[PDB]
Amino acid sequence: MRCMPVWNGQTLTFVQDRPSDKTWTYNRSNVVMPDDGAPFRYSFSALKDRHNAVEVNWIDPNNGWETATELVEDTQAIARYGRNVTKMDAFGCTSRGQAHRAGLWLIKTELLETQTVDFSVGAEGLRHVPGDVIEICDDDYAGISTGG
Amino acid sequence: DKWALYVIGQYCDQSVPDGFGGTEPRITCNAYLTTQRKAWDVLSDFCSAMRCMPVWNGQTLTFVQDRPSDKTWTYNRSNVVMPDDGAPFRYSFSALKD
Amino acid sequence: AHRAGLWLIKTELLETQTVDFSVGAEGLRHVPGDVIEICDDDYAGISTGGRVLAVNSQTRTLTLDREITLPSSGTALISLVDGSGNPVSVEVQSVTDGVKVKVSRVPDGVAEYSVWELKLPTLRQRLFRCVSIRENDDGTYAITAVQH
Amino acid sequence: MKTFRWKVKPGMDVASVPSVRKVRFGDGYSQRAPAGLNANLKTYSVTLSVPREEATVLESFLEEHGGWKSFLWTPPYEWRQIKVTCAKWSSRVSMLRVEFSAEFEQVVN
Amino acid sequence: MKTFRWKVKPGMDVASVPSVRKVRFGDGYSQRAPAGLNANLKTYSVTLSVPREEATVLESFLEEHGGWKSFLWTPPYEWRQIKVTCAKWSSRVSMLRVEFSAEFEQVVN
Amino acid sequence: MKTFRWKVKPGMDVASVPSVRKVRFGDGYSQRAPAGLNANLKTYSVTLSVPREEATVLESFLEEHGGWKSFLWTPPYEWRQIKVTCAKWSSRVSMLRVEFSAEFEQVVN
Amino acid sequence: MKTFRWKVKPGMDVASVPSVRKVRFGDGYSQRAPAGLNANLKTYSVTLSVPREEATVLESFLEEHGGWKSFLWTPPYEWRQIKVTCAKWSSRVSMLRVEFSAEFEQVVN
Amino acid sequence: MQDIRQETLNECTRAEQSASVVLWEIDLTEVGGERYFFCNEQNEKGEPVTWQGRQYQPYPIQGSGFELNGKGTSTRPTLTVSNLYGMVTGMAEDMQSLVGGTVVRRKVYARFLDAVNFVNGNSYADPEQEVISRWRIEQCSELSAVSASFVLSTPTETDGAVFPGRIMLANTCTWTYRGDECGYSGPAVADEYDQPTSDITKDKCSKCLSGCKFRNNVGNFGGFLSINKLSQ
Ligand code: SF4
Repeated sequence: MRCMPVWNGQTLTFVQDRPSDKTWTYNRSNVVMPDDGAPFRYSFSALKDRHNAVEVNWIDPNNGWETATELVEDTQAIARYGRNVTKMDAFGCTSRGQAHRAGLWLIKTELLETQTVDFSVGAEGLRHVPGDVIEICDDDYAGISTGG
Repeated sequence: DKWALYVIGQYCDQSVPDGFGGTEPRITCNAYLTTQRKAWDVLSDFCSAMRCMPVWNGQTLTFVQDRPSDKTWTYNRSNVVMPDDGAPFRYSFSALKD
Repeated sequence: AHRAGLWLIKTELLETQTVDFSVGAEGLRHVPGDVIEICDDDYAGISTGGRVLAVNSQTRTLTLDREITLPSSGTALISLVDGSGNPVSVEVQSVTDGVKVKVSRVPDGVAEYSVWELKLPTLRQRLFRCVSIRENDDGTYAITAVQH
Repeated sequence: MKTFRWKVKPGMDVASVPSVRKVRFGDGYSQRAPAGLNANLKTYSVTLSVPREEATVLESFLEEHGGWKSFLWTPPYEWRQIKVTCAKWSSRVSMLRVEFSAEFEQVVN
Repeated sequence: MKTFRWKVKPGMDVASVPSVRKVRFGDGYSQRAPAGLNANLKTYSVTLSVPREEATVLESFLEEHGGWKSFLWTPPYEWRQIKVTCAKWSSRVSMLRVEFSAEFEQVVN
Repeated sequence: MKTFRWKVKPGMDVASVPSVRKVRFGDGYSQRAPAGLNANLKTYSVTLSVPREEATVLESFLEEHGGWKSFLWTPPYEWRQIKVTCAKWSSRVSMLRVEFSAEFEQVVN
Repeated sequence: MKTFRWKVKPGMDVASVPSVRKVRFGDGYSQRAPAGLNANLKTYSVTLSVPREEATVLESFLEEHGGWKSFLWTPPYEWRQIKVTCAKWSSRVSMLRVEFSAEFEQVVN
Repeated sequence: MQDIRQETLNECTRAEQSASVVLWEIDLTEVGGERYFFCNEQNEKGEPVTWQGRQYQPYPIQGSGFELNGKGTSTRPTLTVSNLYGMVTGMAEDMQSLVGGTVVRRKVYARFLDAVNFVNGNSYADPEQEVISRWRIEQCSELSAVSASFVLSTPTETDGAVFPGRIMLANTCTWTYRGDECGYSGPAVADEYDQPTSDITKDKCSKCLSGCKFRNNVGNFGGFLSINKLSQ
């Protein structure tokens, strides 16, 4: 299923990987300051770790209930940045449509979601559980300052 | 360094005793490289099988052949840095089991 | 096979000791493979090498530091740095006092305060061959060499 | 503003402490270089004495720079315009006068 | 209360050290920027002298805030109402009067 | 220029601290050796006083050395010609007087 | 030479502070031992005043020994021949006489 | 012995020398970006440093852990550039589009620099006396609002450099489009979405059999159209 499991600290819940409303907001005025002025540290997924093709595993009833792999490629991405292959096992999946869908989801995730940020924040931390959607404003990334 | 390589080639084209009483060229290839290996590891196996070591000058790539070479630099007490403890040169020996 | 085999064996039996001897700003003069001679004063106790104080071209003579005592039999050598910054070596004939040594010919433009070393004819020369040079971003270079 | 117009009353202490890339070899011998392209820049310990009602104008001028934005200054040492920066400028109030103890660090630009 | 009313001694120190974005590697070219907005905030080393009676009132006022809870104050430097906070307030007790050496740091919040 | 031609105060320090290659584990026996050929290389903490006009001449002279570039010197301590280098030369300017505090460190080079 | 013949006119300072291995157990109790065979060696903070002409002879002697090869001495605190070493002998020149701040460390050999 | 000139060799061994100056050059022409010249200093006049008539801008740039090794390069060198004003973020939309970019680092004593950098002038100025090294970017390690550090590596090692070079694909061509091995020279046929197109600027090969067929060139396909969708 497309979600992540979030232990609230009290209860277990599931947040889907959707465009969600209620997005929190942060800027230089909101997050801590180190001795060096680095409010946000950005790191990027390695070029070589953005697979653009997968061999996805599932059990095929029609073939005889044994492991069959469906292969999912992103043509335009392979046509420009070489061609990386990875292997997945869709969990309960049993019909090739399900496998192909999971395969395509993994590819698009690796290809698009590239950059992470560590921006240790103040006392407001306790309102945030994993899967919360935030927005980041950086003055040295946007030209002039537009938040406070 | 095509010049270095040319010397090396001339060397490994030398005639040497075969071992069954004939003569033979010193080193020759006859590989069939049938996997993706890392470029440097492959280059090192070439330059190991023929006695040399690959030197990335920084600018170019050459081969320094493992031979008695002239042009020997000299280092003594007055030349290398002297740390706080009076040990200009530290030696360390390979293990007998190695 | 037999030749490549014998080569690996003889290297492992004769080359045993490596020396790490971080040097100064002459460290952009070297690249791996370079052959060096480590004239350690620990292995001598007489310190037969140092820097040149003055060079007299006509009536070729070198004014050194320390003392030089010529071997009773055989002719010793003196190893200098040439005008081209190269390791050339020449002979020694007679010594006035214990500093003013007389050479066969003075190499062209032998810079004063350049490295000089006396090698006796009957003595193991003790060669190494460089493997790595590291920069310490203090204008010093850490050198490793293996027995030659 | 681009220039400093107040005068140092009692004189100032200048500390040079240039950068040298230095390597100590064996028997006393060594190696030096000026390290940076322009090593010695020097810092000045500028001391000023101002009336209590006026000190506002000098405070406003020093703060508008705010560490950055180096200004031209003519020290009573060499009598040449040099661009310097102000980082701390400690101030000392009394019932009549205010004393400024500031550090002026010369920059090539 | 939310305001500081007790008069201060001539002994009053003011250090500035505004926040800057300083970037340099080694002894080379250096880039300096105004960091945030409220660049300079200034620390006031102030000293007070009061009789033995209302020393208790002064201590209770400082203790009420107790590091946090910035209060309104008008320093004898700029004569402008600012929010400041007290860090330590080290106190000396003598035979007839008491002394207070305090650190005042102004906060935008 | 390769020499120093200025008048010194009566009060300068000359630290010696010769280089010694010494081995000792814990606090047991210790062996000691002379280490370098040039064992003691001395360090002079020289104080100079100069009129405000000639301060420029002396300041410029020390600047074209800037740590490196050893110059000959004849200290009154022994009246010998030895090669030395300057490190800091922190200077104080008064109304009519300028004071230099320098650490000359003699070198073989 | 082998013997120090110059006289200390004002005295020196003698600190013993010997090397002792010691283990702190539980309820106050402990355990102590002299660590080495020869723990205390009694550092002497020697001060010499010498006329300027005679300063160079003492320099030649001290610098020739140079942080190794101990010399015999009879300190005016116990009046006995002990072998001692010096490492520092910082100097202090004046118009007429020169001061020596030296550290003397007694050695068992 | 390093590829250096006689004057640099004589300078290396002098008791007192001139400044060691390092002049960087980041080229991204091969990766879709621009060429940049940097140095960590400004000349005696506080202007960009001139070398062989080239003006290396003053900018905070430095590198750590450079080495020559004759049996590998374990622990890659690390080059850092100040991200103040955000010109490093402005270099490219995505920071990993900058991987494969070339770095030429030039170490040269200050005595050999151009006569235009000195108020007095230089009698030893020689544009020949410098040491050069070439490195590939492998990864924008990290980027903050103050600094951004790349990992470097010699073109011999890098990461994309593997022997026997050519991976065998099914239904994916590896020749460069209109290149020597592709050997197609006809007019514009289609884009990478296979959509028919008689526009020369928007004609690019999908490198798949469908695209190859559009170009009408299926003889010279750089793939092996039968071999096995899966691997192993
Ligand atoms: S698929 Fe065909 S047209 Fe496209 S690049 Fe390869 S050979 Fe050329």
